[PDB]
Amino acid sequence: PITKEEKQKVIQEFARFPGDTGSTEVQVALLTLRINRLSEHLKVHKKDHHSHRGLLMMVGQRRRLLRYLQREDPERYRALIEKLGIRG
Amino acid sequence: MRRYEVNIVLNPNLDQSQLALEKEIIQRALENYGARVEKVEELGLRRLAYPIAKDPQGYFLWYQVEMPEDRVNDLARELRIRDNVRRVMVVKSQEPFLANA
Amino acid sequence: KAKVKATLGEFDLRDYRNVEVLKRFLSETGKILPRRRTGLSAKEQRILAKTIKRARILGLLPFTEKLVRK
Amino acid sequence: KRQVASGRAYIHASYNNTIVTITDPDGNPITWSSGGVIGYKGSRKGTPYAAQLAALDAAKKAMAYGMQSVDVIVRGTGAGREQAIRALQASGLQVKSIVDDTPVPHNGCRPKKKFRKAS
RNA sequence: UGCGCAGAUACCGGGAGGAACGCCGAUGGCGAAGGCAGCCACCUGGUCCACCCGUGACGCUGAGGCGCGAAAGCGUGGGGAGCAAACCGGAUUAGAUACCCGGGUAGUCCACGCCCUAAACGAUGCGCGCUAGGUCUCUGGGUCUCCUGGGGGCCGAAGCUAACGCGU
Ligand SMILES: [Mg+2]
Ligand SMILES: [Mg+2]
Ligand SMILES: [Mg+2]
Repeated sequence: PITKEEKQKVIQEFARFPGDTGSTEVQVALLTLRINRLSEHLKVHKKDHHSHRGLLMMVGQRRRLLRYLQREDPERYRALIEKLGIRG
Repeated sequence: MRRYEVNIVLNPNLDQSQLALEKEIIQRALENYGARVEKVEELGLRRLAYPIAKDPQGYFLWYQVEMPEDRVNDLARELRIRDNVRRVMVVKSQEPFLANA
Repeated sequence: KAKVKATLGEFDLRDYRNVEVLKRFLSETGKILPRRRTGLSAKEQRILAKTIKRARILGLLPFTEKLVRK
Repeated sequence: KRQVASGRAYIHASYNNTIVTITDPDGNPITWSSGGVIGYKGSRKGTPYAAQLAALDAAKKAMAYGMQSVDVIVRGTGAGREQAIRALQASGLQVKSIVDDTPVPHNGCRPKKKFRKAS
């Protein structure tokens, strides 16, 4: 799983201001968490395809989110992908 | 690390030497895998509804217990290395859904 | 006649040990009784089938019996 | 040859032959009979008469060992069934209890295509 | 046909091994499809509701691309209980390369890799907004006769349709 605290830590390390749960940045972050967990489970459980569709969706939701950010504030985009290491 | 329930059914033909020898080895595994221990229960000698390992009765240990979850399969694998251990059944502890009221 | 829930008082039907209760939800062939006879809800009836099956593995309830007088 | 006082009559009904065997209280065969073991041969061994006859005849052979009472255990469906029971009951040889005990898998091997006409 | 006096069938005890999980079981449930059914644990996907807290149009569809895709089939290596194309026999028939009976290889199962098709069916692409109701049902929530969601069925206003039908 992803225990409530682990999640909570990430919302914290990413929220634009205190009380920020659902901004582009927190959202991208959380997906990235889910993805890396889900990807570790996939390098082992290669034949679990139903789960793998979940991935494709998360990877999309992410690119679609990031696409928006790069179009509004190309700045905190560059910062966010650096703080995570992605896309480029 | 979550809460569980380890049931063991044992050989119903033991004197206190054999009996508590097994009961100790158990406490070792339990301990040697991360288990702390809330309640114990020992109804012991009960008649099974069909004979397990040739034998119309069984000795019942039940433990509620908390432990590292990624080891609970390992624990139980070791619990039945023994021969006087006949059934080992481990189960996620649970809210007790009731009925009639 | 009676539904097996109409009989009892309150009980934990997540409790795979209480054979004194759980034993009443079986036929004389020790088969899990249908809803129409258990008087239970779809949801309860689901939970029970589970508890009954767990009992069977511990040795406390039967998988089968034989019909007496046919 | 020992005297048994009581024990088991096993009836094995089928849509092709009824067969009956009698045993001591640990299930060891004393005597036995079947449709073919009386005269009938081919498709008559199923008929409730064939069943009755076989049944009765087995009981007579057991009564030779002085058999006085039995628990009946019946297995399978077929024409001779209630008739082989009705027989043992009316053979003198006293019927203590009855019990169906037909095998049934909890979904085991693939049945032969004849038996999945219920496909 | 076959099997059986090298003692079968039927019965009691013990063991070995493979496949599939009775009752629960539904008009049920989950999944995008194909599809998913003993019980336990771990790892993991989707989804619904309530609160109305956060972002602030970040949306819909989607040629090509990629991935999934029942069954049968193919390659290598296992496994093999029951069932069974082909095949070998017994029947039936005017004949019977069939339907019925006795056997039986591939295959069905597991590992890894291919194939990529179907009455792959709701024969109904995906999304959104609008337009009477009644009834049964799964799963939520509330102030729990009932109300408010989300799913599953039937009947049917308006309207539609060659018709049969469809009809929140
Ligand atoms: Mg295949
Ligand atoms: Mg092959
Ligand atoms: Mg054949």
